[PDB]
Amino acid sequence: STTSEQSARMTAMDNASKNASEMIDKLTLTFNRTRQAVITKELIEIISGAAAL
Amino acid sequence: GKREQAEEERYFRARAAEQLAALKKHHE
Amino acid sequence: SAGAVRDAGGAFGKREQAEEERYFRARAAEQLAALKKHHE
Amino acid sequence: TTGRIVAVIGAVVDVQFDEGLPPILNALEVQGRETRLVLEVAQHLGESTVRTIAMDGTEGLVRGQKVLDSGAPIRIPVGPETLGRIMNVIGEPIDERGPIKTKQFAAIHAEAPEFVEMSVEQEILVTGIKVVDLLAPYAKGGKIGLFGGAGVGKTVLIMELINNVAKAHGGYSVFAGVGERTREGNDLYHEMIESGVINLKDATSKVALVYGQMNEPPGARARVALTGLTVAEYFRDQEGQDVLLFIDNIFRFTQAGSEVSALLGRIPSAVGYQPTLATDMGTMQERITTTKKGSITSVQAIYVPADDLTDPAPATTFAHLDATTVLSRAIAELGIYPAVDPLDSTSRIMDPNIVGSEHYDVARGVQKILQDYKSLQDIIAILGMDELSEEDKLTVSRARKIQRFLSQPFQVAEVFTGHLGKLVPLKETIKGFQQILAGEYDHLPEQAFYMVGPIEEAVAKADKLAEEH
Amino acid sequence: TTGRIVAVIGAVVDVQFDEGLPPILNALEVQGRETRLVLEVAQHLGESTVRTIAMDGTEGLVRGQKVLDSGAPIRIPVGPETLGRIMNVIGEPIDERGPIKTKQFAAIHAEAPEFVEMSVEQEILVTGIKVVDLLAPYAKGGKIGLFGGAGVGKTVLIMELINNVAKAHGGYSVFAGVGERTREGNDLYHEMIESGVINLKDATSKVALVYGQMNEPPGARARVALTGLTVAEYFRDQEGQDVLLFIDNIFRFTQAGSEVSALLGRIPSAVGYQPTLATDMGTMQERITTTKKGSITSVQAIYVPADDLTDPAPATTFAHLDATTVLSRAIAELGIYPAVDPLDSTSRIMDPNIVGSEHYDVARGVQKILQDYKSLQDIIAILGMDELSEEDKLTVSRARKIQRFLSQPFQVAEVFTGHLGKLVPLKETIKGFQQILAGEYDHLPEQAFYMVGPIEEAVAKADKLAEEH
Amino acid sequence: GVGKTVLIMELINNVAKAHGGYSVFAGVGERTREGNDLYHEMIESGVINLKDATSKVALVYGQMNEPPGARARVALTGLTVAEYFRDQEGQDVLLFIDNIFRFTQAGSEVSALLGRIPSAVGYQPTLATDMGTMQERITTTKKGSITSVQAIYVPADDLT
Amino acid sequence: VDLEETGRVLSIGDGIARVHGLRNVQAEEMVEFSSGLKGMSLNLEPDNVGVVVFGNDKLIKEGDIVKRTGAIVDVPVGEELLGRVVDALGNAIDGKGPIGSKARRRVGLKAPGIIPRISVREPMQTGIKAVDSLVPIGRGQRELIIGDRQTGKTSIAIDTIINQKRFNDGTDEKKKLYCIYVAIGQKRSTVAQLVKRLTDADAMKYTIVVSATASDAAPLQYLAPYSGCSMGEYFRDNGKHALIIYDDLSKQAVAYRQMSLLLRRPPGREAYPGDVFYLHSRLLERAAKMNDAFGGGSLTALPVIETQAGDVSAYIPTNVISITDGQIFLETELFYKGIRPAINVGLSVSRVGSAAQTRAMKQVAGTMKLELAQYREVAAFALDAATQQLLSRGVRLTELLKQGQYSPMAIEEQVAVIYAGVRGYLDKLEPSKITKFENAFLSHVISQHQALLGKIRTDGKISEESDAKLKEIVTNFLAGFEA
Amino acid sequence: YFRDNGKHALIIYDDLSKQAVAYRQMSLLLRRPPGREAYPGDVFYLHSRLLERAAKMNDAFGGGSLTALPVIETQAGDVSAYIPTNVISITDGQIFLETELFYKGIRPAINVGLSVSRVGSAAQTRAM
Amino acid sequence: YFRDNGKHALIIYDDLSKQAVAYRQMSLLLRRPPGREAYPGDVFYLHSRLLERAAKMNDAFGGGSLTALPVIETQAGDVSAYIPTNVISITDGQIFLETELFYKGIRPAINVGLSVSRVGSAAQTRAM
Ligand SMILES: Nc1ncnc2c1ncn2[C@@H]1O[C@H](COP(=O)(O)OP(=O)(O)OP(=O)(O)O)[C@@H](O)[C@H]1O
Ligand SMILES: Nc1ncnc2c1ncn2[C@@H]1O[C@H](COP(=O)(O)OP(=O)(O)O)[C@@H](O)[C@H]1O
Ligand SMILES: Nc1ncnc2c1ncn2[C@@H]1O[C@H](COP(=O)(O)OP(=O)(O)O)[C@@H](O)[C@H]1O
Ligand SMILES: [Mg+2]
Ligand SMILES: [Mg+2]
Ligand SMILES: [Mg+2]
Repeated sequence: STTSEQSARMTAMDNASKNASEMIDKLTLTFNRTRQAVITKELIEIISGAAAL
Repeated sequence: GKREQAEEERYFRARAAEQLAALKKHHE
Repeated sequence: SAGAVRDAGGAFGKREQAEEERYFRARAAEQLAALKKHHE
Repeated sequence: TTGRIVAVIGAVVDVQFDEGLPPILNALEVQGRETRLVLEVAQHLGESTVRTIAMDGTEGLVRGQKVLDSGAPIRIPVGPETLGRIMNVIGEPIDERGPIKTKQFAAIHAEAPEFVEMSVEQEILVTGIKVVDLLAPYAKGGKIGLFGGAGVGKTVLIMELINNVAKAHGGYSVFAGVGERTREGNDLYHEMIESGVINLKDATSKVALVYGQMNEPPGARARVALTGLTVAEYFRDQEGQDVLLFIDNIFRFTQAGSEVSALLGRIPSAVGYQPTLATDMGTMQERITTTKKGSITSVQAIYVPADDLTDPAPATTFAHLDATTVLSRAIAELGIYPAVDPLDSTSRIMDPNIVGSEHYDVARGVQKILQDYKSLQDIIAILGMDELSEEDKLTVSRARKIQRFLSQPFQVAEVFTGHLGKLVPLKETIKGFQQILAGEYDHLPEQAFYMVGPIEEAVAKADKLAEEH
Repeated sequence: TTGRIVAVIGAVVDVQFDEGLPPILNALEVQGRETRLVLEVAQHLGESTVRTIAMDGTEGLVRGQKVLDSGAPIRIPVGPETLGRIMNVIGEPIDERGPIKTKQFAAIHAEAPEFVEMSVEQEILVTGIKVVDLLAPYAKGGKIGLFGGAGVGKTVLIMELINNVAKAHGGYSVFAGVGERTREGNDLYHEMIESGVINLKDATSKVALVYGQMNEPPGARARVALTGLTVAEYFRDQEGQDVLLFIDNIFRFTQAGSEVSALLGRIPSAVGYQPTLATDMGTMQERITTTKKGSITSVQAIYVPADDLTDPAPATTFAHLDATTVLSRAIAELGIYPAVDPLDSTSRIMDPNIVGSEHYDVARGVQKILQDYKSLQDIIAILGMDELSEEDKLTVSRARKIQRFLSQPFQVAEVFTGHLGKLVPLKETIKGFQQILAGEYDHLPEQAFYMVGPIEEAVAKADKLAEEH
Repeated sequence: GVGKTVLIMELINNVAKAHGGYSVFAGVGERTREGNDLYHEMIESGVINLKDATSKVALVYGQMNEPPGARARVALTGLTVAEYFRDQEGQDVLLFIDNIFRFTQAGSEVSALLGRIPSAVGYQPTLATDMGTMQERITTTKKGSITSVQAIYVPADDLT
Repeated sequence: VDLEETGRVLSIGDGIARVHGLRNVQAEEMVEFSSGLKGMSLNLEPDNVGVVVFGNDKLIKEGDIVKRTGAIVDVPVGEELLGRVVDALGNAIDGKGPIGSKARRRVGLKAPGIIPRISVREPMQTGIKAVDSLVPIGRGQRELIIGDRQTGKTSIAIDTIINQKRFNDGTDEKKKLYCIYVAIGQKRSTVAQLVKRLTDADAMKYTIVVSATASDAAPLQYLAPYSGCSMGEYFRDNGKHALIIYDDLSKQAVAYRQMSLLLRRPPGREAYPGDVFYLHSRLLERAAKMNDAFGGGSLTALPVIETQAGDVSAYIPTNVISITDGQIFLETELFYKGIRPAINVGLSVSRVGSAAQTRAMKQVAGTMKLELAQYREVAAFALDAATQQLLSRGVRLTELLKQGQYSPMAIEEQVAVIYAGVRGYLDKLEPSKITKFENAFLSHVISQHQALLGKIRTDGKISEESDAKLKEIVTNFLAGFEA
Repeated sequence: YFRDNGKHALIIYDDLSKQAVAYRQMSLLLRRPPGREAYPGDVFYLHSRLLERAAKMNDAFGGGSLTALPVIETQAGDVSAYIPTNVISITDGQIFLETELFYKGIRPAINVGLSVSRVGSAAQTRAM
Repeated sequence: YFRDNGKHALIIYDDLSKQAVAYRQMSLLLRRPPGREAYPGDVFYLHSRLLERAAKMNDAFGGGSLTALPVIETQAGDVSAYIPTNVISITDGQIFLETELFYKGIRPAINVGLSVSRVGSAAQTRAM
């Protein structure tokens, strides 16, 4: 039973790290999409402001 | 996460097979 | 960064806060019993 | 009085007059053109000059070209003769069947019904769709809104509702093709001639078609929504009929407005939209409503830019709707059709007083277990199902069966899906989901619930799957 | 000299002078008004015309209305007559207690003290609060900052310091209601009469009052901090004595500027703020400091929009402060009051040479265990408390007890909590947390340390909790 | 710390030794220090020779210290030198641009100063055309070719 | 002929008239066009006057004559508006003739200063169990109702208005509260249902309705909350008390943005003007509690904000939260579950929980606040047998916080229903049966045990005798309920 | 020319992404309100009027047809971006292509789940 | 001055973050075109030309030197922000400081993993 749980916990935590790695990859893409959108939106406000002067 | 859906769908596919086994043996 | 899980405020953060609260509730009961023993 | 064109930049055109300057909203006939071009006055720039918006392409226009004033807005034909005929933004027939002969006309612009003219009677409308009737049921003489991203299933859903509701309903109907596929206009036109709701030889048509599709310029697409709206007003007011308005897609009205607001010389608002986004929609949407005399049940398809509901265009429409139907892509990509989000779609008639205490209690029960199932996704992702509690496994199991039971085969989807379409009654829907929540089908598999009508056919489908040995 | 108004748009007003043109930062008296309306010059547009900002509502103003140049900036009453009296941004009284007959006046705009006038005499100031005096103790004759989001306890924190420090302080004090609730201004004025810091029948008033709440326009709120600190300059310069300068809220100075930045003709900066942020803050901030002649000990409440410390307004203010007290919402939602972040609030005087080695070593020891406690929380989220080692379980136990011992009930906030207020001495705080880190309160529960004064009351509360259980 | 300059000099050396074509290095918007390091490393290696006329490299520099307009068109200056060896002498030329991102932001800086409404992520409206008119010149003609090794600095590790 | 008191339209587009002339016109002055439409002079420029149009601007052509009213924008006020439904300007729109107002208050008056005000003392009873207990609203206070679309925001305001029938029908003069519902943006059909609802509940006779719907122009939607505030200040100053509901300030800001942008004023954050904080701050500040010297009356405000996807950190939401005295965070998560009203207890606060609560309510509410607070810490689970029953209490109490629409309870009745849960008569009972339990329990107590409810109202607390009576009623009822 | 004269033609726009960037340049240089990703308001109209010209004419109008195969470039598989969703809302279905399947060796790398053809099911040989 | 007379110098800019804010304010009030985060177009060039002047001269040009230690204030440890990335890309290495390491006890709180010195590794005593 001791050797069974250590082999299972090894693979269980291995899956947890690999499942976490996939969520980080997809969130990193969503992060970079939202990163660019904020940079573009904030800049359009400044251009909108300058034109109205 | 895609592997969240992978693990969940795997679990419930196995349990779906168990439920179909009990369902067929009860049907007989 | 350190303590980034609870800063997010999700499933793991709230379940971690609840875990600590439970553990230290039990230990608070045991310690109050220790105060009963020392007083008596 | 004659007017001279002084500036032309895209859809916007500036016309100057010597005497008799036309007011705002009035249509202007541009002379010296092969096809009938129409300019609607928008602003008064000053110095006897007015800014206008063209209802067709502005190519070929020269500065100094004469422009006559009609003395009124865009007036169109309205009556029983508009049924079974295809109209454009400026009233003309675009089906090659001669002119639309009517004894009265009506302008596309008009004030919304006054406060005293509003109605109070809120009656339920049974669709047949399980996810709809249980969670966010529609109402008769209300305002239904079908939100959805690019290709989630709005044009299929609207056609299902037309196939079910508009067929079995003793009253007239209106379809407004606003800025969508012209191919879909051709498909709808022939499909309705085939069924019988439209008739070429006889005068027994139920539907009135109005089209200003995505091949049209922004001036047409911005005003064609009002053209089809005005047809429904006639049947409501002067006849007192129960009308069914079908606008696909209403977003294009606002999108077209954004394209012209730039050229009208306005300062842009958030996300590049027009500053008059709420008011232009307000004056339009308020006309689509049930008055004391007549009644209109509007089903409006709403596009969602980049799957973002926080976008100004869809965000503003929510207030103008009684019942909402939020179609999600994540739900559609899983195979669950129709992809109606059960924790996003809402309705105002969803109340124990109206739908009943048993309906409301079962409605919240579905949403409760779906919310609990969604709350444990982070835990299942990293740790797994084995790390969850024994009682939590039961809540996750039923939610997935509830998710799959919310799906339903469609009548119009038969052509490509293959499976026969289902039409589930109200009482059978509430009974079906209530048994799953109570735990009367926990022994059965999930795939038995996927794509079935009532709960009875789900149990029979499980026995079919039981015969893989 | 005469000057007629040529344009009025919102708070901004343009005045055209015929010959005598006024300098920038000059008070202009608008004639033909029921209430007084001061206009301050900001820019020179050219063609003998200037742009101004209104200190009150601009409704009623007409083009061609006469405006006279005072020949100087906004000058206000200064002296002992201002003590126990409320006044406007312009200088007039608004407590219905007649005119403030001062023998000498002072302009709200003035050049800040030079580099040569700066002092470097660092000395600790004991307030009474444990989390403050331990981790980020204030400097006697220094600049104190109280950062916090919406409803995290900024007003309760600053009002406690007025109640605690001003009584022990043998001198004068000043309070500035800059763009905050007038309800709070009502609550403060009455309770200071009850405590006796502002006497009515005789002239023995300690505290002075200036107000310009969020009911006022931007131009008013943008100049209240300047009006407030100008009073403190008189009590610093003329009278060779110490002085306290409480401000709430100083964020509204920078906010009010951005409300008129667009109308003044400026291209907007990042996050909607004006480009003149650091300079407009700089000319104001460095005036509030200790010269070699006097000594201002300011306490500035700083609003943090959406709990965003990276926001331009609060972020720029950090450079102007010696001691800071950063308030966190996450700490407030637990019940820890005052919700002071121990791993963020710091001070320049926190040094073993300045406040002794015993004070420094204990304070750092508290911040060490609390920082390591954050790292263990990430491990506990996956494993749990039970799977941890014997060493790590004790670290968490000591950390949770220290967190709760940092909390404290205030005398000003009795109705909120229910318990009576406390005031812990200096050496009690250093020795109190030292005993916890040493491991001399492992047997006691963490609940006994929540909301108490010194370490003695934590032991005394443990006796009550034992007998009740 | 990866033998970047060593790789560059070898490609310069081998293409000259095998295919018989000279090389061009275009320093665009990087450090002048690095230009000094590369210049002397090339002399110690042999690709540049001060004593005799057997040098295989033609250097063109316009670094951080120079203004946006100068940095914007350095790659064009170096490219034109490579165009000579291709068009006139009919060689297989080897061009180097370091860094190509500096050419981009220089173009973004020039467009901003001229008074143009910035595109997505603050870049210039003419991002594609400015890159297009430069890159399309680097090709294989019927007379010869120019193969370009361009150093790319991806900002914020974001390929999108 | 005349250009002093008269003007001509240079340009007109998007409801913004640029008028040549009008030299003697004041800032924020109302002006009449030749067609009959009115307008407001906001932008005074050297060569023109920027005038916003109140209503459709199709009739306003170029070169139209623009007269002067010679007075700042104002609206009719008094007690005659109680019962009638009006627009932003204060005209009748319910087809019941023209109402006769005595006075006319200004729309943009300054809020009362520091001296006239006094701390809040008397309570503002909403009649909602969750509100009056945990988030107690006092008279003169400003309490924010924030949340997403379709999360029971307007429903809270309606139940508050219907609850005042208990006080207004009685003889006690000070306890009366006149209501004022301001509608900004929302469509007419929705507003027509609200009036129909208030009419059926006999609520309209002491309520005023200011309707500025989507069909109306932006200036009317912009002005409507200020017009309603002035109508409420009539009561505030003259001894009486009033209640106002801005539903909603988010749709007001959108109109103000449109109005501002078309006047060529430069944009700010999310295209909004620079002074959008000033817009809502000066409006809300006017709601206050006047002292005995100036009158003793008050004005209670209830602003509404629509958050997008639960983003309270957005621009306009963060502004209003800092203004108001407290806020009530409504959430979709709780709303979908079944918890209606979906008031988040942990996040929502009143900041005046003492005088705003009655002494009777303070006993049961204070203990309920503690138990729910301890429960939410140890919530994410469903073991220790001691804290096993603690998790039950929280679920039992949370089911009592549920409340059906259009049924506001009295202060004495709310104490009775909490008494069962707080003392532990629902611990053994199943969570699903509590709605059925409270339904029968409340109807039973009101029917027969009237004197017990009366004694709590008389004494103003839970006396030892009254405590003993409830102890025997709930036990006998519980035994009858189960068996 | 083929469509109207009773003949059939195929057209391939490779790609409309690069066209939109070129039109964005024209719009930003003209100084007009930029929306999502700095694109103008009529960037949808740009592609919509182009694609609808591809059609199937009846026997009355010659019986010819024009078939369109437009191309779009996504960034890191962002299917729900601004310009891609516009062309998805115009066209009669789409063919998604995965970077994973392509790198793994599966070519053509067609995403079976997301790729759909609406009107193509009708115009297909019964043998298939 | 020291560099060009055979002497060594050390300059410390504390800090270049606030310099950009002042430069931004100055340009915007002159009505020069704005750019990303409201900074002017040449905000990179601001620090680049400043830092480039810091150098090490050979024997032929005096043999002096000017060492530059610029300072940047990050927001929440974000090294990938606009202004920081510009200055990071100019310098010959950086010394990153974390708030986490400071409170844990590590003072000076120098992140050894991220902090690097490319050029200075050679310029060091052999004893070290
Ligand atoms: N306590 C409740 N019990 C039953 N139903 C409720 C309750 N509260 C709200 N509802 C239902 O929720 C619906 C929406 O509530 P409400 O009218 O407050 O919307 P809102 O949040 O104000 O937003 P909007 O007015 O934009 O829809 C109502 O139609 C009502 O039937
Ligand atoms: N009820 C449904 N069942 C199965 N598939 C559906 C259903 N509704 C829509 N779809 C799928 O979605 C696709 C697009 O539908 P459509 O209504 O054209 O979306 P949209 O109108 O949002 O562009 C169809 O090709 C169809 O395969
Ligand atoms: N010392 C404290 N003890 C208990 N509660 C507090 C304390 N300080 C603030 N609060 C809570 O916060 C609210 C007051 O916060 P306030 O000082 O107004 O913050 P802000 O000034 O940032 O708006 C009260 O409702 C109270 O419950
Ligand atoms: Mg569609
Ligand atoms: Mg405060
Ligand atoms: Mg509402």
